[PDB]
Amino acid sequence: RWLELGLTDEEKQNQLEQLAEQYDELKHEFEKKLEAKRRKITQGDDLAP
Amino acid sequence: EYKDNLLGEANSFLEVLEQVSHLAPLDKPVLIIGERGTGKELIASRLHYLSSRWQGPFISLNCAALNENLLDSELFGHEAGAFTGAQKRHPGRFERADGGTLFLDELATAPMMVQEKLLRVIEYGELERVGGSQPLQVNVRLVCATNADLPAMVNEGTFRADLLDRLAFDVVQLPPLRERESDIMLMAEYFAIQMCREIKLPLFPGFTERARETLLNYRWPGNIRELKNVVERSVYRHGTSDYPLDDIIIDPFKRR
Amino acid sequence: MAEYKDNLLGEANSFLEVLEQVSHLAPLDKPVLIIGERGTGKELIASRLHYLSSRWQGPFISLNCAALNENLLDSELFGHEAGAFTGAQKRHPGRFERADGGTLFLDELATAPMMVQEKLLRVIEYGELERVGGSQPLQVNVRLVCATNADLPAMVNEGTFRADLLDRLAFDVVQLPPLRERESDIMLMAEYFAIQMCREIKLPLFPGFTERARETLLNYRWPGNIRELKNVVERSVYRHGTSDYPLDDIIIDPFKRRP
Amino acid sequence: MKQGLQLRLQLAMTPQLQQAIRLLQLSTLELQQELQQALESNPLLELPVYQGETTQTLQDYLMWQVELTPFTDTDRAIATSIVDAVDDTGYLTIQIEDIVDSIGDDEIGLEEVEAVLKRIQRFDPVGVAAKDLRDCLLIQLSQFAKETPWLEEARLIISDHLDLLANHDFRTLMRVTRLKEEVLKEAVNLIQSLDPRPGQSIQTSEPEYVIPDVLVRKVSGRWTVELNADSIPRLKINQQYAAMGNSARNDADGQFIRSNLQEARWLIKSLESRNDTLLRVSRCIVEQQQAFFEQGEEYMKPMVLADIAQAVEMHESTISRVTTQKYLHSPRGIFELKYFFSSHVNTEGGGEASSTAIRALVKKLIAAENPAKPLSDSKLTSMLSEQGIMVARRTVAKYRESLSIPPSNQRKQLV
Ligand SMILES: Nc1ncnc2c1ncn2[C@@H]1O[C@H](COP(=O)(O)OP(=O)(O)O)[C@@H](O)[C@H]1O
Ligand SMILES: Nc1ncnc2c1ncn2[C@@H]1O[C@H](COP(=O)(O)OP(=O)(O)O)[C@@H](O)[C@H]1O
Ligand SMILES: [Mg+2]
Ligand SMILES: [Mg+2]
Ligand SMILES: [Mg+2]
Repeated sequence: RWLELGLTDEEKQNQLEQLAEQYDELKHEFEKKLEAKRRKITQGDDLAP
Repeated sequence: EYKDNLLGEANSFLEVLEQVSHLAPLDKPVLIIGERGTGKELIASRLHYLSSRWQGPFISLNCAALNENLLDSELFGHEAGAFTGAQKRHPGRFERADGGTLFLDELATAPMMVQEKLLRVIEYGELERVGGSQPLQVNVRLVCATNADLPAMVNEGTFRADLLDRLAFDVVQLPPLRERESDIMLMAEYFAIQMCREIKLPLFPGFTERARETLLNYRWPGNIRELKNVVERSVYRHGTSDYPLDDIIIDPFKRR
Repeated sequence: MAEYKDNLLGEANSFLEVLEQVSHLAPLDKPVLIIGERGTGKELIASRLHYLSSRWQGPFISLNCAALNENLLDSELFGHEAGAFTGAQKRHPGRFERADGGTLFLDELATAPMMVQEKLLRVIEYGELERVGGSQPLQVNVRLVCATNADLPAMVNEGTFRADLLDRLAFDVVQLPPLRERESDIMLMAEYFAIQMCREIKLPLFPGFTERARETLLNYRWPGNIRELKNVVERSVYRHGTSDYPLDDIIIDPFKRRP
Repeated sequence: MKQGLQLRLQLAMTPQLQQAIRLLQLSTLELQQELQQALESNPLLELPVYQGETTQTLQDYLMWQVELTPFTDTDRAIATSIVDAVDDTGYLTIQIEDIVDSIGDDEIGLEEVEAVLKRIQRFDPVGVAAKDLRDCLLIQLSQFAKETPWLEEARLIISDHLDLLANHDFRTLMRVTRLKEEVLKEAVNLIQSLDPRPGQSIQTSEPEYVIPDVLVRKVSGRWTVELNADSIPRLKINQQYAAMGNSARNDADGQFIRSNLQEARWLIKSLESRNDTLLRVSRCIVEQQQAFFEQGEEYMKPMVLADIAQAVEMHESTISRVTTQKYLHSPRGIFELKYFFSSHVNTEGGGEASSTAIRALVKKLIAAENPAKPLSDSKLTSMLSEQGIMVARRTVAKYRESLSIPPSNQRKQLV
């Protein structure tokens, strides 16, 4: 968003920082669930000896 | 790189260093006419990190403290179970030599026999003290260093002609302690900073120019870390480098 | 029976004739004792004889006397077959025993054990040797090889060598043309060493040297006969380190204070 | 000072623990065999049919056809004798001459034997009783119609040109057989699908045979290794005889029974301690396996008897006897203890260790080189240079023979 162009630059700056934060937060959380699932994909089964 | 540490602003320190650099690819003996508490070891390092085989072994074993006549025979080798009470030669020095050079400190005391045994090494270098084992050579170079007076040894005959000669291929006079005076101010501050940092002393006291003058007055022939030693003394004299530096300690024997 | 001349260089003095007499000796296997400057033609002479030793002659058993510590120098001397001397195990055969037929590469080290001296006297006794606990004598064989660097007759008058040290020693003597004496292949072996030196330096071209250097070379004593000069030569090579760049001086006495 | 050896620092040995180590180095199958043959005298040392279905086994399947085939008594005897010495692959074990000798009839001749074999040569399947298989593939192709192309080229090659294909010498094969370029390979391929060891085809079924002795299940990293409980031997002290000894009027005889029982108790406890020492050693080995087996044999450090015995107080002979003929089933599966150790090397991986599955997968990649030809030892050396670990062509030939790979100029094949 123009990297907080400064429309209010005060809470809009603050809100924008918070929002980008949450955005990356979601990106990471999504990738994390993705990685756990993908691990489960090739997680592998226990056959008899 | 020896951290480039021990800076000698005496451009002769540099000149020595340049000789060293020329010597660096070079693989032949060298004497370093060192000084009492000077630090030929550190410079020999600075060389070794730059050695033509800088990747090569770099061991520091001097026979100055050769309290055992047999510590020698060891250093020359041992048969596996030679004499007995033992398994094999503890050959570490002989190890460093192959794929390495030779470095020693204060070669004065050597049993003359020990010395010329070293002679039978340098020209050819058999597997030695090996209790009859067949010979073997260590791809060994060399470097020499001392504060002794070589003419004094020559009068003493301390180095044999074969010895003094084939032993020696270069001569590295450490500048006298006071020789490298601008270097003294240099590496002096070098230590000053190094200390103020590593001590984590919250502030650096700096230096009193009067203390600097008094320090320069120290002939301080010993300065190897004897510089650093008197430095630690002075640091304690300050005790804490928070205040600006004036408390300089040289002679610590003094009570009160 | 081959050349193996190796870096036997600079014999333009009668050291050539010295070599000739050496050759005259070379067939005979009897005791060898020589004389001359340490680190200077000397052990090169040793190589010379080692060539004089038939290639098929055997192990050039090198004898370096400045070693041997004190005692079980005795072990490898007489031998050590028993227990409690050399890790026991097999009869440890001494370097003396190591040579069977080999070179008695006796080095004139002037160490204290005339004790040793008498031992070697028995080493040179009847062609025989007997170990530590060495339950039997064993009639041994080896080529015999000594040399010198100092006044053996004086030390005899000085009593310093066992009289028999020399008495058994030296079927004849073999000295060296001193650096103050030999003085002939000066430029010659000078250039030979220089060639080797530049080649190792991989110096692009032979610097050349001014005649002032050779004038000094005549002027120089060269107390160490062969190497001290040779070291000097390589030292000139280094202190210059330039290709085709004609020399005008040499490096020998770094003890000379710098200017 | 004056060094050497000097006096300082006996009794009677017995083979007790020595026989015990003889047992341990011996495999637990026969080790339990002795354990039974031991505990027998030590008195204090402790439907019928189901499915019941028969099968053919091929040779009797051949006999089934022979029964329906018209045959005489001598013909039946020769055919049955031919059937008797028959291999799994379906090739004839004995030559025609050995069969003639076995018939033991002067009327029986090599020609009659050959006629009987040929009438039975291709009944079921084609290429039965191959008799130094070569004409067997010939009869198999003859069974195929001539309408298949390149049958002539394949036939001429199989006639007397087996050697040219033996070395994969395609150039010499073309120079000899005058076989067509890029077309003789077609005859070669038609020959390649010729049901070799066709009798081996019938044989397909087996049961399971590997004994899990220890079990490491990779329990939450650093596997929880555990031995097999039932496989671990154990005796029961004769508590009846323990109570049948003291009260024995011969309190001497009964108390001596008690003493022998106590000694055997010592023996059994020592065996259990041997098991437990092997077990703690297995704990160290499993600590190793949590990386090695988990990284597989490719990333496995070569270990030595010295190395392991150092981690324990067990003697090097103690361990060296302890693991001999030992195998454990792991997450990977049943793996032999003798397999655990490996020789180290001068590779520039910064260290010394063993090739193993690295050598195996190296053979894999050398094969994975263009199927035109096998990769030479220089290919292995370059592969190791890529691996950054030093390997040599003599070393490469060594590791390849360890992986038992085909030779560089022997495995070249038409792509
Ligand atoms: N250039 C230098 N840089 C750092 N330390 C030095 C230097 N020269 C000497 N020293 C110090 O002197 C102490 C002893 O040094 P030195 O006298 O060189 O060893 P030696 O006693 O073998 O000559 C060493 O621990 C080293 O820290
Ligand atoms: N032709 C030569 N040119 C240059 N140097 C030589 C020559 N011959 C011998 N030297 C040098 O003389 C040194 C001592 O040799 P030598 O006197 O044989 O030793 P030793 O004391 O064992 O007899 C050697 O290190 C060698 O470098
Ligand atoms: Mg020192
Ligand atoms: Mg010598
Ligand atoms: Mg006598």
